[PDB]
Amino acid sequence: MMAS
Amino acid sequence: GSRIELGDVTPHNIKQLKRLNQVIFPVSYNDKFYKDVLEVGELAKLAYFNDIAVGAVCCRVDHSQNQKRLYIMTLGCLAPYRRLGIGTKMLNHVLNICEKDGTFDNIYLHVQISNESAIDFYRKFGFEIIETKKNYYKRIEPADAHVLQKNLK
Ligand SMILES: CC(C)(COP(=O)(O)OP(=O)(O)OC[C@H]1O[C@@H](n2cnc3c(N)ncnc32)[C@H](O)[C@@H]1OP(=O)(O)O)[C@@H](O)C(=O)NCCC(=O)NCCS
Repeated sequence: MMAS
Repeated sequence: GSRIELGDVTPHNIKQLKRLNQVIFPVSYNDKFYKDVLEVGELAKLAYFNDIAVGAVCCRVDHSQNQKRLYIMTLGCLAPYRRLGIGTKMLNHVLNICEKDGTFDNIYLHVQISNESAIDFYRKFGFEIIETKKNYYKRIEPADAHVLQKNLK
């Protein structure tokens, strides 16, 4: 799961 | 035969990929994400349970550290379809892609430190936790993320  | 198959991501099924990601992951991606993944072809598939889209995997290629790494941005499926082998199917698919050219050093991804079930899933296929980046997520708690890498070269 990529950023933020 | 098989009632769980993978399929392409086209501009005709993009909103379905996007919907899935909204339900599966607690972060939101804007449409840059969804424009970029239209260009990676095989590095992004949808998972079907009889023509119902249940999950997806989306990758990206990073050229840095003098390495060509595969980055898994998103891999997942809706809750009631978990523990069916769908994620294995998609992971094995990205693995099958990395070893058709041999130009890859590693594949890596980010996992929230609380997500014990994703940690258990990746470490099963030989991803090790190489780094814990603090405050990697902006909008959610816990904010820390492990860097799970698998080695190829
Ligand atoms: C993590 C995830 C992607 C794996 O998807 P999945 O389709 O359920 O996993 P699979 O059925 O293909 O693989 C299951 C195997 O891996 C291991 N595994 C997967 N999830 C596990 C968990 N709940 N805890 C421990 N073992 C697990 C098991 O040993 C299992 O084999 P088994 O069914 O015989 O017990 C899925 O749970 C998911 O979508 N989570 C939400 C999305 C997410 O948080 N993504 C962030 C990182 S991908």
